[PDB]
Amino acid sequence: GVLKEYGV
Amino acid sequence: DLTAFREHFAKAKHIAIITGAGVSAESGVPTFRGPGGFWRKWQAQDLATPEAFSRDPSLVWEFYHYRREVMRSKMPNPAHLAIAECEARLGQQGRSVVIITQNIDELHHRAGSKHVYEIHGSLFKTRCMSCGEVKANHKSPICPALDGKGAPDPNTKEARIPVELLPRCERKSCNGLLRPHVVWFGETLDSDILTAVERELEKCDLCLVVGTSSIVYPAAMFAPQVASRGVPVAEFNMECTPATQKYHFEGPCGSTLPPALE
Ligand SMILES: [Zn+2]
Repeated sequence: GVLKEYGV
Repeated sequence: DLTAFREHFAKAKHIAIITGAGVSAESGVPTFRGPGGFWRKWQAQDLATPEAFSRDPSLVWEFYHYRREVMRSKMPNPAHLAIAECEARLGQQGRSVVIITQNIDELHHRAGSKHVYEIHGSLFKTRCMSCGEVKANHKSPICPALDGKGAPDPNTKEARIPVELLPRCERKSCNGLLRPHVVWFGETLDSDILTAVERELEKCDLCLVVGTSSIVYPAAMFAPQVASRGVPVAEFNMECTPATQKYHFEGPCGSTLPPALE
């Protein structure tokens, strides 16, 4: 699943 | 060129409008990211995480209660309104407008927009940590223990509310601890929501990116997909682009957008 803000 | 954009606008049958934090900053709504974006000692990044909630749920609820309470005085801006009235007007003509928002402030809803995908959740929804139920919640204060709490000054004392007195699930059988129904740092976006968004983006023939950038996230997930279909993309944001430059209208979206969407 897509990490919020790509996990940055 | 505004006139060239409006030529596409006149023809578009399905517009997708993606909105980021710029549209909410112009309503007076703190984001908490950026130099100003402190609440007590913390910035959003420190608090909007399951580890903060696990280890200090009262502190995280004080922060969200503050934010909920501050929305009472903040109102939709001309950009939110233009987007809502555009959807209504075009809907009557059989033309679709959908809003995909990063923002959790519900301002698009307050503006009148109906077809809105809140990809990060909402300040005014809860999710039960026990039974999973999601419920709309606009109560001020959300529970009595939080009444008058959440002050943003650094040396404000912590409420230290026992967990049993924070917002609880109202099925008198569950009674689980509620959390804000918001996507936190370290959490995945909802798959079902993303599938719906993919459908809308794939079917749209014009896309606007408002108060954030096509090149940054979350627009970077989806705007490329639309651009690669050959679909025009129009950015409305305060960000500059260089001199050796789809479409870009630089400035506050509450100025640019009502004229663009007339
Ligand atoms: Zn429950």
